[PDB]
Amino acid sequence: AALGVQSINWQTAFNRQAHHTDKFSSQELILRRGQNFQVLMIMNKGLGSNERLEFIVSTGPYPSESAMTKAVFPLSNGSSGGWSAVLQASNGNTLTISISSPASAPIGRYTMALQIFSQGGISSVKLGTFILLFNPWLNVDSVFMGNHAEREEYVQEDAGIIFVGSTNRIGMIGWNFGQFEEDILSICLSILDRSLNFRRDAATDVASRNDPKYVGRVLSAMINSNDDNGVLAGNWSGTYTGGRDPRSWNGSVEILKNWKKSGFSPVRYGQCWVFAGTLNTALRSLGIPSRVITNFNSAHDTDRNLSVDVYYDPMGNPLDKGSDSVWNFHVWNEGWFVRSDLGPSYGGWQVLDATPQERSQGVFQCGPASVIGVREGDVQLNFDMPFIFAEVNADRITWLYDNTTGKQWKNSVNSHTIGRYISTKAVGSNARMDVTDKYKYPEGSDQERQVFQKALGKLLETEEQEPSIIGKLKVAGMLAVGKEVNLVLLLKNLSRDTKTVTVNMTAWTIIYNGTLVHEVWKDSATMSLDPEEEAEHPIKISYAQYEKYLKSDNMIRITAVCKVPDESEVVVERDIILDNPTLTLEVLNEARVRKPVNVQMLFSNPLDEPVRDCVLMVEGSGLLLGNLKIDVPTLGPKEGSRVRFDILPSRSGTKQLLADFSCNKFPAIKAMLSIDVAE
Amino acid sequence: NFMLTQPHSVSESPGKTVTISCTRSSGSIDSNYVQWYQQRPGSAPTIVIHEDNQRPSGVPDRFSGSIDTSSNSASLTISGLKTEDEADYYCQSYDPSNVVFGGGTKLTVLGQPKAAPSVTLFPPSSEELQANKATLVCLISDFYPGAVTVAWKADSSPVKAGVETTTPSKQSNNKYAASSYLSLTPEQWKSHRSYSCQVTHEGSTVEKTVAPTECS
Amino acid sequence: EVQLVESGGGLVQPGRSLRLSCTASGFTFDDYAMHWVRQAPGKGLEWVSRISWNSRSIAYADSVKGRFTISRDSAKNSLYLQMNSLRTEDTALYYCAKDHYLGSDSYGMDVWGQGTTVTVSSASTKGPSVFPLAPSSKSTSGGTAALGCLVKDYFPEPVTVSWNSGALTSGVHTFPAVLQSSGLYSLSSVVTVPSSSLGTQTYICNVNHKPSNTKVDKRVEPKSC
Ligand SMILES: [Ca+2]
Ligand SMILES: [Ca+2]
Ligand SMILES: [Ca+2]
Ligand SMILES: [Cl-]
Repeated sequence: AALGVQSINWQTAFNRQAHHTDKFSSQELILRRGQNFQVLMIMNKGLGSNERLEFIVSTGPYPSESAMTKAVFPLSNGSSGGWSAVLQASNGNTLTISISSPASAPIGRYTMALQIFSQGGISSVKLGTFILLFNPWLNVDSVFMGNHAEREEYVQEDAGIIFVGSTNRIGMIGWNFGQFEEDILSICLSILDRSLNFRRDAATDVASRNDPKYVGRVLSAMINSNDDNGVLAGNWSGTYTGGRDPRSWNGSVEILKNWKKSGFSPVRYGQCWVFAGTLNTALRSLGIPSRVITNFNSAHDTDRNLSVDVYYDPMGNPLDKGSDSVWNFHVWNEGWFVRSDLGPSYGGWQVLDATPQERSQGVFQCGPASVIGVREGDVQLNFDMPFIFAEVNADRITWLYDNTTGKQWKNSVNSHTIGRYISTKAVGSNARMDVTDKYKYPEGSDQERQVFQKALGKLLETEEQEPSIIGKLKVAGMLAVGKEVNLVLLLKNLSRDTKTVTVNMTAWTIIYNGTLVHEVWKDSATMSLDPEEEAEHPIKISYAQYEKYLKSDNMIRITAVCKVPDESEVVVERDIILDNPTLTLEVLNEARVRKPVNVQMLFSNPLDEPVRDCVLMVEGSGLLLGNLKIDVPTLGPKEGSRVRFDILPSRSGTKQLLADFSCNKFPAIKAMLSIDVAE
Repeated sequence: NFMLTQPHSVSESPGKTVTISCTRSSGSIDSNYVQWYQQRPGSAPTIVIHEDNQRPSGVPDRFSGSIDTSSNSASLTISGLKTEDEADYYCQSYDPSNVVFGGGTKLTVLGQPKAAPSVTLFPPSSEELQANKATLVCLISDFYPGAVTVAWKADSSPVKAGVETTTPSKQSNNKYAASSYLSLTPEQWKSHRSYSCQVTHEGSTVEKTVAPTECS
Repeated sequence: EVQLVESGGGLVQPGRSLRLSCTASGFTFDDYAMHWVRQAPGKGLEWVSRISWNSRSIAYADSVKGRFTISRDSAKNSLYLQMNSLRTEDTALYYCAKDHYLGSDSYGMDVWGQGTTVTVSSASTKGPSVFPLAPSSKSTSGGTAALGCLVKDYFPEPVTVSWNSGALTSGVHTFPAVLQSSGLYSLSSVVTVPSSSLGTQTYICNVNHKPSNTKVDKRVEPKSC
């Protein structure tokens, strides 16, 4: 015949193992750019000497050789930059062929065809398709990450930890990233095919998928619903009718599947750690090494001056006033790549944030921002550095406002409080790794103030005597939903005179971002104090008082505004978090791959009332497929539930089982169990 | 829009495994989640699979769902069949507007010998023709499992308008029977060379034929 | 547990209107989309309509679009279906169904009510006309012959049929009825007998329709030609 191809062997399993893509649950050939793969191609005869083959690869709807979304390359003896195919051996009619892409190739799905020149004729045959990802193993790839252990954490690990809580009590939730789970890589690639950029100009978008800066910024937009019907619809209202309480999610898997299967319609509802977990999945799936960051006391600066305003009334109510805010924490991501746009001192970790806060070039997106650049205060560099710098290091101004007079006055400036205990999961363990010193110079240093002035640069008060009165709120005993709250306010008089202190106190339930929900308690007190006398004032809030307005955040904001005659107010502030009841998971046998293992959940109702509508949701990559739901019967007061269920480990290694227990009185109780799966 | 096509019926013996397929006519089966439902006679449907392959609380682990991209189909698989699994089963999916159900599959758990239907096709009676009407009556008896499909032909061509078919029900002897009717005008009856009733049972077809020139 | 209770079903004439109601309890009503699905007797499930959790997105089957309107009411935890311009084809059991999905626009029916029955017909009470299904000319003796009665155009159900006043029971089968597009029911009854009996044993079906207070006898004769 004319020379024609009979069959192709992609040697998928071998190539996937060599390309570090073997973990994805998928049949497809998944490869990493800049790295060869070997195929065997069986022809109808041996190659004639007036015969030639060309490979053609293309990605996207408008492939172009000049944009590098199409390449045409001969089967040669040599590699010549770009894409190449080397005939490694002929044996009969079988060709052993090593194909390789350039390190600068666009990521995504590709088609491969073969063009045959034979007997003066030209024929073309589609060979197959493959997925090409970024290559953090390859020294010349922009996403290169040289350390083995760190690549394992930041690319290959599908279970993680996100720090939450407050500066008074840092806690953690597990998160199932689940980048290897069925359809997740495919869904993450679909994200790119649905952005506003792709819809506007697919040819340019696809060509730009060689750039982790670009893919990273696209994902920061597309993970939020705003503008583009992307993945997650945000809600910080405390009312989650029509969707899941943001705290009930345990991973990215069901979110991404629910988006796709609904016809790419937003999933309801997310808060910041939910956006971050989901963005983390997408980054790791596409091969940008990434991790999740939590910033405590995180500032939302809306007017680009690196200062945020918080307001109280003289009766000690927090006020919702001014666009700016301070969150108990905010979660975002870092991606690992060089910054060809900024230069060599600014590569490494880059902030990316899918939480819709500020528009950037018209669109709710954020980053990439060099972490190094933020610490040095080079806030003129792309992208979104003013906003990010304020999040970790705004100054905070406390104001009194009295709407009866219309007067506002400045109480205090606090230049140390924003940006604390910036945290990420340690490599290879669940320890908390503090990265504040990467984002800022130390609080209290000359450097920190110098950098603040520099940053400010790029984008009358009378100081009174030191207050006579100092105060602080302290917790007495346990904080637990169902139990009363006991606090002490401690005041001390440092002046030389006796002082009479008038104290106005409130407690407000809040969302973790500072959204005020409802007042649940308020008192006033008057305390006469001798020079140097310290005194206490007990504060008691019953279950009945908070039960109706406490949200899944379990947060109460307590405030004491203290005043003596002829001195400015002192504001004493404490946010508390109440513990959920204990929820435990245990495995009753050792976990071995492919063998069922019985798990046990224990939960005790601490209330004197029954709990109803009890649901256990469980998931964990490598331990079960998808999300198990178990209806649990109504629990009488002080009664315990014991629920047993099987799981079926599918991979060996250290895996993470997550559970959410929800009922009418306790939304979103969380449990996590590390499970060692043996071969 | 799309359709979901299921087999009319399936059967297997107690303790064996059976599979019911659900093929999507256009668009990808994995674009949207698939559910399965069981329906017993006299009762509302109950859900047995949701989200392609998840099992509700209370459903035995003998029930499983799957998706097969290559055939653009979903499947419900029941292992260790018990006599109580005999029921109708429906698949369901959706697009961003509309909900689509499969046409249903009767699952028989085999408890007696398979038995081919006996078919009798009656032409219109002279009494009916004298009342200016015409009904062809195809009576189907003595079969098992209790599932058939009925196709009518005018000459050698399909006809569905004016057909009504009963769902099979048990006879005294514990086999099944069914009926089907073709309503015609006397003019249509007298005009055609012949009409046929074709009954397909367990992949085999029985046909019977009547002509207006036979009772002459 | 979730309970859904439909009501408002009944007999009604083509072109008139009917309103169905469904009361929901045992879950947070406003969290979920709700559906109507219908099933004609002995047939398949046909989705009718969906309404979103917040009532802002509604969809209809093509077969009902323009004629039916879905709605819901939060304070009464209820779903409704206003059905106008009814047709005999709208005859079905109408089920209320809670959607499975929380927080996404996918659709599935996690809980179904027992349904409310809707019969659409212009018919008045009417006794049947009975026609013979005469045994084949080609009665191979040393074999069997089927013969029957066609019991046509009655309303409402049911009809019962006996043969030879209950003297003939062996081989008898009386089929379920069909509802015709006219709004009237028909059924058939068949008996299998020895071919050698046809010349000498008389065969009469006795049809009883209690709603019309009619009993109708029909003699079923072998065909001459
Ligand atoms: Ca968006
Ligand atoms: Ca500001
Ligand atoms: Ca600072
Ligand atoms: Cl606390």
